[PDB]
Amino acid sequence: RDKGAPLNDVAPFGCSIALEPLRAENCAVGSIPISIDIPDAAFTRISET
Amino acid sequence: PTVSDLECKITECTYASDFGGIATVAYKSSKAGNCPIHSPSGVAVIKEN
Repeated sequence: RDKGAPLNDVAPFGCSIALEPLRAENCAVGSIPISIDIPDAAFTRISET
Repeated sequence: PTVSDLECKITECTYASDFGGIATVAYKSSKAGNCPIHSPSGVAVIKEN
């Protein structure tokens, strides 16, 4: 009854805290480091022409 | 053959490799022909001739 601000409900990223291993679902939290393998097919043929 | 306006652009390379170098030579010919590709080096060879 001391629910006046559970972290789920004040999650400042809009995280839907879900239970069992515990997880914070669908946040707006952080910025995500991504190392991305770009496909060579999405550049030009062999030359900027 | 007639060769004019020759440029070498290296697109990608594997450092000091067997034939891991990939480069493109863009050009202009006044009369199309077959020209020998070459490097007079002995520490570098062009795969094709």
